Amino acid sequence: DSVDYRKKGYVTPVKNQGQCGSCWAFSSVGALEGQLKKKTGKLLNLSPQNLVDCVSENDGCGGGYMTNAFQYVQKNRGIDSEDAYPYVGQEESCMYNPTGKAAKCRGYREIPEGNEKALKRAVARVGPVSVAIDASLTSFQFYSKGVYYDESCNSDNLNHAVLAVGYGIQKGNKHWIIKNSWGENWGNKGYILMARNKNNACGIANLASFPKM
Ligand SMILES: CC[C@H](NC(=O)c1ccc(OCc2ccccn2)c(C(F)(F)F)c1Cl)C(=O)C(N)=O
Repeated sequence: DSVDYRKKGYVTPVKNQGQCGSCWAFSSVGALEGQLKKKTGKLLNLSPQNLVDCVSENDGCGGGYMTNAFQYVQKNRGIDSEDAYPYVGQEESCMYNPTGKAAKCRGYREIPEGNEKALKRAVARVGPVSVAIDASLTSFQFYSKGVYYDESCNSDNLNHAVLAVGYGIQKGNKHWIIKNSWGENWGNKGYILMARNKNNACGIANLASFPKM
């Protein structure tokens, strides 16, 4: 009925992505970080710069997809830690060094499109899932408290990557616990509670995936 992975050690502190369109990269390492806690008990910050700089299927600071980062981490035979490959908030030449590898992955799985009960099962059974939402409405961006629900939110306008780190219910309203990449000043300490079982509100279950480890 309720899980919150922040209290379980599956979630690293809230990051600020800056003036680079790298939410996909942050969502991607968050999912990876969760599977490393589950698989090995330890986790550390993995490297979003590594992904922006080296995932050429993507547009670097100009945008990208999580599954693509997951494919890269597999074909590359790893991703560096943050400590090895720090975040500069802009693209440069790929400078992946194998000596700083901190995660590998065996592929990924995608949540069946639109299926919120499948996303709850994934979140319960796997852990933090990378998700895509419509994050363009002004009401999203100025969120501070409660459970977000805006019927103008468009499931056919997926534009931003976040990371589902739990689910539950606040004063009667069913929600997802969502982790953003806009600083611990955004939202409620960097997090947003989004509407759950309110018809795939904002597209939350439309392009969701996790890495295999
Ligand atoms: C550039 C800003 C950036 N968004 C993306 O990198 C991005 C762009 C398009 C997009 O999806 C476009 C799409 C999805 C499905 C069908 C057709 N088109 C997706 C996502 F969420 F769906 F995975 C993301 Cl992350 C992000 O929000 C930020 N850094 O702040």
